Amino acid sequence: FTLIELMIVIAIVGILAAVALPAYQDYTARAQVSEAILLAEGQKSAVTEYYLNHGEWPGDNSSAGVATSADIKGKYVQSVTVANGVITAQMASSNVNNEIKSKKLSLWAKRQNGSVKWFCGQPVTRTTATATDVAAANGKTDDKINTKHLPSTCRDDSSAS
Amino acid sequence: FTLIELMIVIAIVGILAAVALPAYQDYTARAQVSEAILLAEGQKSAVTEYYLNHGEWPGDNSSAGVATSADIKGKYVQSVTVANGVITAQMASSNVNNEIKSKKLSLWAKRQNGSVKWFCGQPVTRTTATATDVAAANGKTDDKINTKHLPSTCRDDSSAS
Amino acid sequence: FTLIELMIVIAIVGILAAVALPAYQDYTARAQVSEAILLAEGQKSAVTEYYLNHGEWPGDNSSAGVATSADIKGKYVQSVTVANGVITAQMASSNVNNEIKSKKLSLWAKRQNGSVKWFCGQPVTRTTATATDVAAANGKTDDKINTKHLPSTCRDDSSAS
Amino acid sequence: AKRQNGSVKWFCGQPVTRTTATATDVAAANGKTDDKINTKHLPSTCRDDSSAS
Repeated sequence: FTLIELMIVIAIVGILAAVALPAYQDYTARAQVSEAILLAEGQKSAVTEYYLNHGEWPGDNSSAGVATSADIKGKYVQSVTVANGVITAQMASSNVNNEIKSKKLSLWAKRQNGSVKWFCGQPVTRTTATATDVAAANGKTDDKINTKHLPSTCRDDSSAS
Repeated sequence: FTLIELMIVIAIVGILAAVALPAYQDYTARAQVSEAILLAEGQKSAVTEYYLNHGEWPGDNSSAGVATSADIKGKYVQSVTVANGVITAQMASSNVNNEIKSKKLSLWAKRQNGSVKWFCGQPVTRTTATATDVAAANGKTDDKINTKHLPSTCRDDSSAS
Repeated sequence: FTLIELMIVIAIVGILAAVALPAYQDYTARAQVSEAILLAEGQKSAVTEYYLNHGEWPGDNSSAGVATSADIKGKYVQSVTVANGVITAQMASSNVNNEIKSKKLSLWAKRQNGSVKWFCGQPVTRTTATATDVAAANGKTDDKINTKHLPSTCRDDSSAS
Repeated sequence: AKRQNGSVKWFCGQPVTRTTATATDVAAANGKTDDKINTKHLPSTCRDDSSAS
């Protein structure tokens, strides 16, 4: 009945190759998400510049005069969009974490002691291109990204100022 | 004849210490391969810069003006080479997975909605330094690396655009 | 005299619960050792940075300006030290493999076609903070770790370049 | 920033203060090093003292 001991070793192996893997489709997502974060970053400039020139954020890419929603893109990026200076990009719809598939988070800068502070966080939009305060246009959170599937920092709401 | 039961336990041990180890020379390879992936990454910059400055990729390291094939190297890297902006490095010829011994995969960026998208995948080369489209110069697949012995992502062909 | 057959089964059990366990205090060691390997890894950065900034490795943690010998530590780590850019940590002195108890191995990077190549291997030290070549300061091999009690790779001597 | 062959050279480093607004030489007003930042927790370069000139 070392066989048991064997079948034990079998048994413990039996229930050892199942459900012993947390959150990795969760984890890949973050980077897979974060890949999307990497792109619209540059848009912030003319967005600022537009705000810099004018004092008002650009209502969008085109207000800024820059690459629109369906513009600048690639892997994990099926849109890149500005909203009254609030910039946003979307996850791809495949080869992703099945979860984060096609998700976004906005990028909104509200004026500081310094110039302004952006925010890597939830899909939101600025009340006006003129304003700095932005609105949590949540898109029923689909594009919104799990703060879990987000890293610790990039967990911002429109409220972020 | 617990002896049988014994010799059984022997027998099951008999055919238990043979062929019960899949794919690990396969697995080490991936990292051993992936080690090689880690290096030519930096070359992408001047490659881009060359493409950035010019609008044309650098025909190679030297076109870019950067570390040639037999340049930047070390463990698991017995070459690091650019091909019309398409960059490639080779596995070592020892202390490796006997399989992946001396193998490569190219690195080719083709222009995006964004700037451009590289590709970790098979040894290939760009049609022209001017171009973005690259050619699956396969080297009879020796340097080409097993998509199995590659991780899931780094499975790209010249076609990757 | 099935009793013999019994006492046989007894007898074969008699000399079956003794000396039939190789090298496991040897094996735990490796990981128990390798635990120590896990830590000083981060030190390599400023070490590099010091070498990166200066062109010379940091004579130590303090030359680099980083966590000294008795600094960064924990389980299986009763020291973590840099030596002219050559970094080293020691095994604990208890709850270990009684063998590997309080043992080390250095970490020395010598300049490449690429930048440089480190080495997980024996306690050694770099001739100069300026240099790359390192000296097999062996400490009478106590801190030096059994290549057996080391895994296959992490078997490097100062000579490793 | 303390005046150079060129104009002047700044220094990313420890909380310090210049002896005078007129001067260039600065004083290592250290604030008991709390605000002062660990050269470890600093990168390699930004490791400057008032002495930095």
